Amino acid sequence: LGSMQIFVKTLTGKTITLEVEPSDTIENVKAKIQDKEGIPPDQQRLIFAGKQLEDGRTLSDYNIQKESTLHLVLRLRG
Amino acid sequence: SNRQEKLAQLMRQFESGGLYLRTVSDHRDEFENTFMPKLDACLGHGCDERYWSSATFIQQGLNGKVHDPHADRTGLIISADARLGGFSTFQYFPGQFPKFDMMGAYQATWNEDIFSVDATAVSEQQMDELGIPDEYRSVFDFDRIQEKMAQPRLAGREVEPTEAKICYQPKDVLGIYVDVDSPASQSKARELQQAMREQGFDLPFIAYRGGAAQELASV
Repeated sequence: LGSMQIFVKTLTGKTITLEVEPSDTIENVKAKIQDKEGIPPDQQRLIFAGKQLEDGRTLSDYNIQKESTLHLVLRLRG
Repeated sequence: SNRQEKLAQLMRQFESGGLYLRTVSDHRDEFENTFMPKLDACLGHGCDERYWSSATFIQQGLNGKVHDPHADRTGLIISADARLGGFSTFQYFPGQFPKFDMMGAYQATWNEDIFSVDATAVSEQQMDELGIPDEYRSVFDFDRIQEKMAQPRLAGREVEPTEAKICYQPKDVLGIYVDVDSPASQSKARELQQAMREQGFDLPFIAYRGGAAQELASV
């Protein structure tokens, strides 16, 4: 509420599907990714429209709407 | 201009510096909700730059593909004189165009400092400092589209659909794109060309593919 579906592509061609809502923080979207891909949120970068989404911000703060495509890039930490 | 004057201007641009091709999945939506609002403004108080569109760069000898996933689109051949808002090799007004392809730049350089900047708001010097290669950078004038495509055009290698964001006026529509191998494309182009001639824009049918283009009588 308002639940939506987005897509997350890895750097090895894999496509992940998430059910999200625009109030979800980037912290929460990463926790969903941890559930399906086993990647701790401190080792995730989420890229959209040429910028890496920052923790604390939400989905609307980046104007991400239904069926947008994010890019997951792994990091060592931080 | 009449049909023959648009064709001659079309060919002249195609055989020299190139121009734009914009395929559409819904010609009726494109005609009713983009072209007509543009003409209403032009026949009224003046043409305005409210509607921006996605297009591909085409030029004689440039073996370029258009964006047509299901091989069933018609489209518009658009003059090179159209307002340009950004071009890349891979709900909009200018400013939203990325200056470089962030993900493409990263799989080339693997420089994790790329993620510290906004690709829609980065300086020329920082891109240089980041080492962003030229093939992943956007360009913002027509001559630099020509330069960026000069190497594939001369080699004759086939290249993937490119995208520019353009603001075309009714003046700038020079032809109707037809895919020769697709009955659906020909049916859509048939309706689009009729609707536009009835508005005063008699346009040639243009069969484009592989850096070559030829006018057609009907489709």
